[PDB]
Parts: sequence; structure tokens; C-alpha cells
Amino acid sequence: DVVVQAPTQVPGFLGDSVTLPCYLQVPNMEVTHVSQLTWARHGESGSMAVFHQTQGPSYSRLEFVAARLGAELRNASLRMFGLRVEDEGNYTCLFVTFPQGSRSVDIWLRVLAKPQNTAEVQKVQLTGEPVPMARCVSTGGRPPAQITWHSDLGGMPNTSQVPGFLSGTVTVTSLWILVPSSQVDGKNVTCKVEHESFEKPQLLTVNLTVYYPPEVSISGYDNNWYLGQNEATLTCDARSNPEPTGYNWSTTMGPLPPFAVAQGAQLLIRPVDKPINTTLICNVTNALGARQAELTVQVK
Amino acid sequence: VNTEENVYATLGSDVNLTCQTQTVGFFVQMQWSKVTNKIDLIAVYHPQYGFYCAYGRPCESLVTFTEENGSKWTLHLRNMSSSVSGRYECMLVLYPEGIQTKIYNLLIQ
Ligand SMILES: *[C@@H]1O[C@H](CO[C@@H]2O[C@@H](C)[C@@H](O)[C@@H](O)[C@@H]2O)[C@@H](O)[C@H](O)[C@H]1NC(C)=O
Ligand SMILES: *[C@@H]1O[C@H](CO[C@@H]2O[C@@H](C)[C@@H](O)[C@@H](O)[C@@H]2O)[C@@H](O)[C@H](O)[C@H]1NC(C)=O
Ligand SMILES: *[C@@H]1O[C@H](CO[C@@H]2O[C@@H](C)[C@@H](O)[C@@H](O)[C@@H]2O)[C@@H](O)[C@H](O)[C@H]1NC(C)=O
Ligand SMILES: *[C@@H]1O[C@H](CO)[C@@H](O)[C@H](O)[C@H]1NC(C)=O
Ligand SMILES: *[C@@H]1O[C@H](CO)[C@@H](O)[C@H](O)[C@H]1NC(C)=O
Ligand SMILES: *[C@@H]1O[C@H](CO)[C@@H](O)[C@H](O)[C@H]1NC(C)=O
Repeated sequence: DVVVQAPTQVPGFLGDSVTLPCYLQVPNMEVTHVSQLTWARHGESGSMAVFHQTQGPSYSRLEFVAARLGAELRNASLRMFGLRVEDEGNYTCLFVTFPQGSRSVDIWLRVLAKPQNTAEVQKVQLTGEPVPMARCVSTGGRPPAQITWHSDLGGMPNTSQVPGFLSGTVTVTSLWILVPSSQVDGKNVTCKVEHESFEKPQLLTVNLTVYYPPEVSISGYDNNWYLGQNEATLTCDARSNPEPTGYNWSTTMGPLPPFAVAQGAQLLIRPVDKPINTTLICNVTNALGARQAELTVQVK
Repeated sequence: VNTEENVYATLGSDVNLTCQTQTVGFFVQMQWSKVTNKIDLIAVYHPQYGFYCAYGRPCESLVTFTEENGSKWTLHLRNMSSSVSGRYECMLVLYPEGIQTKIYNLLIQ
């Protein structure tokens, strides 16, 4: 009924120290005599750490945290200082007991490294071919962190792995690829980074910034314009990144007639007593360039 | 240290599986066990605590320890049958030589 209590795996961080738990659970009425404790690495020929009941400790860095001469050996927990990449592997914790014999457990040591997560926006213009608009970097992680994108827009990710600054670590860089459009600028895309060192997955959000020429539109006219009508107003609906730096009003036949007066981004229509047929043009200027929008105006 | 060996015998045969070793210091403990689906312990010997037979009291002719700091850890099997066939492992704990292991695969033909 004498059992050895220890976990199957133990997480330890690179550079720091880790305690390998290993305890011998003996029922209250049972009598046992632990002659010695043994720590061994899978396929290393010789022993790593030994604690004999009369001789004491012997190591190859390593220290028995609870073992002591005089007291009955039960806690074979060992502290491993300065965790290296080569320290990751399988370890055996053996108890040489009497009359129960040899009892052991196999513990896996997992060498980890907490990665540094950073998200960035990629400022792009308008082109046919798909180009990365977002960037997610998970620098110096062990094992390489899992990066996924949470977006309803539907963009294929370009994920690549590169060696880290420290030995045994990997930096994961993921680019969110999508065809740039006007109905995408301002929308958010969330990056989900997953790693064993994190209790909860780190969520990083980036707001897409697409540079597009003015998407100029003209609304107000509805053909129902009678002679000697009320002072109507036409608005030049424009959406551009960066914002418009000017609003110019004109026609195909030259400048604005006396009834049409420019009010910046708006245009006031004064009452007319004679029939007119003029096609108004709204010119919206931006850093990228200028775009036009035409509308036929008929009064009868 | 870590050796595997095949032993062939017939019905009604006698065999002595011996684990011979030498220490610079002293022998800590030694055991005999049959390994199948589980590790079924047969006998344990300690120089201070003595012997321990997992089964019944008449185990006098089952194991022997012959002691220059040299030893012979023997398991005796007499008038064997097909049920005796299997893998028998011996574990020798030495100081400061460590743990020695020898597996005997006994086959009854
Ligand atoms: C760690 O080790 C466990 C036990 O390994 C067993 O004992 C060693 C000495 C060999 O005989 C081996 O063939 C046995 O399986 C494994 O169950 C476990 O998968 C190992 N961990 C990893 C991640 O490989
Ligand atoms: C995936 O992306 C590759 C470009 O990789 C990037 O290169 C420079 C510009 C850095 O930003 C770096 O961090 C990136 O890894 C393309 O060469 C490759 O064609 C793309 N994959 C596919 C299938 O198109
Ligand atoms: C991301 O989400 C929001 C997006 O709002 C827009 O922000 C910039 C890019 C302009 O286009 C502006 O007109 C929009 O309102 C932001 O309010 C929010 O603060 C951003 N959060 C982070 C963490 O970047
Ligand atoms: C065994 O050792 C661990 C680690 O040093 C300690 O936390 C724990 O109290 C001990 N367990 C028992 C049951 O003695
Ligand atoms: C629009 O305005 C810009 C800046 O004043 C000018 O260069 C461009 O020629 C204008 N376009 C039209 C058709 O008036
Ligand atoms: C060894 O085996 C033989 C039979 O093969 C037997 O006669 C002998 O007594 C055994 N040795 C010991 C020490 O008992």
C-alpha cells in the first residue's frame, strides 16, 4: 500500500530554479525503512543525486530540500538551480525501502520561457493584391506560442517562426493578410496569443488604418423641383482617410450659376423663374488626391 | 548495470538465477521480482534488516546470498513447469556504485 506521490510533469522557467516534488506516502500503521533516495536522468548511465540514510547527500546546481540525517527519509524533493535547455527531459525518483523494496515514479521536466507579446498596425493604401494590415509578435518563447486571429472580415494569416535572443526560445511573428478596402478602415482585428506560461490567453486589438482617395457622393435632389421652389440645399457626402482638406463646387460648363451658391461642403439653391438644366460637380481634395462626383439638375 | 539474458529449460529442470557483483564500499539492498503486467516482488535482502519473503514462511530454499566485499544474489527454481516461465529481474543497490539491474527471461520448453 506504500505509494510514491509526484506529478507526471513539472513546469520550470529557463534561467531560474525549480523544485521536483517526490514524497513517499506510508499508511499510519505500516512500518518501512528507507535505506536511500535516488534521482536519475533517462539514459545518463550514472546517478544524478543520491541521499543515503547514513552517508548523506551526493550530487553531480542540485540540492535535497527536505532530506536530513537522523530523520526517516520520506520527502525526496530536489531543487534544480539555473534551468538550461539541456535540462528538459525525463527523471526518475527511486526509494530503496524495506521490506516493500524499490518504489519509483517518472517525472517530466518542462523548460519554459514567458514570451513578450506586442501588436502593431500596418498602414497601407489601395491595391488589387492582398497586403498585410496587422502584425502580432511573440518574442522569446519556449515552446513557440500559438497565434490566432479573431476577425469576421475573413483574412488568411501569414505566420512565421524565427530564433529567439536566448538559446532554446523562438519568436513567432504573424501578419494578417487581406485586400484593402474603404469598408475596412476603422474596424478592429483581435490577435489571440496562447502559451503554457500564461494563465489566460493574451488578447491584443489593432485598429486598421487604410489610406483611400475621397469616396465623394451627392444627395438631396429627387427630380421633383418646380419653378419658384423653396431655398433647397445640396450636401456633398464625402468619406476619406485622411479627412478632406477642401470642398470645391463647379459645373461641366464652367463656374456655378447665380442661383447655386457654394457653402463649403454644402450648396444652397436659390429659386429660379426660368427653366434650367445644369450638371453640378463636387470636387473633394485630400493628401492622396482629388475625386469628382456629378449630378444632373432639371427645373421645370 | 542493465543486462537482458535468455534462459532455456524443460519441464522438471532446476535453475539458479545468480546476480554476481562486487562493491568498493558496501551493499545497500537487493531484490528479486517477476515482471509481467505488474512487478510482483519475490524476495528482498538487506545486510542489517535481513531477508523478507513476500509469500509464505517456507522460503528457506527460494533465495540465497553468498558473501573481499563480493556477493552472489541467487534465486532458486526447482522442478519447473510452464507457469514458472517468464521475466525475472534482480535489482542490486550498491554504495557508491549505484543501482545494477539484470533481467532473466526464463523460457520452459
Ligand atoms: C517519461 O517516461 C515515462 C516512462 O518511461 C518508461 O520508463 C523508461 C525508463 C523506458 O523504459 C520507457 O520505455 C518507459 O515508457 C513515459 O511514459 C513518458 O511518455 C515519458 N515522457 C515523455 C514526454 O516522453
Ligand atoms: C508570407 O510573408 C512573406 C514575407 O515575410 C515577411 O518579410 C518581411 C517583410 C518581414 O515583415 C517579416 O517579419 C515577414 O516574415 C512572403 O515572402 C511570403 O510570400 C508570404 N507567404 C505567402 C504564402 O504568400
Ligand atoms: C481601437 O478602436 C477604436 C477605433 O476608433 C477609431 O480610432 C481611430 C483609428 C479613428 O479612425 C477614429 O475616428 C475611430 O473612432 C478606438 O476608439 C480605440 O481607442 C482603439 N483602441 C486601441 C487599444 O487602439
Ligand atoms: C515535501 O516537500 C515539499 C517541497 O519541499 C513540501 O512543500 C511539502 O510540505 C512536503 N510534503 C510532505 C507531505 O511532507
Ligand atoms: C479639383 O481640385 C484640385 C485642387 O484645387 C484641382 O487640381 C483639380 O483640377 C480639381 N478638379 C476639377 C475637375 O475641378
Ligand atoms: C544450483 O543448481 C544446481 C542444479 O542445476 C543445484 O544442484 C545447486 O544446489 C544449486 N546451487 C545452490 C547454491 O543451491
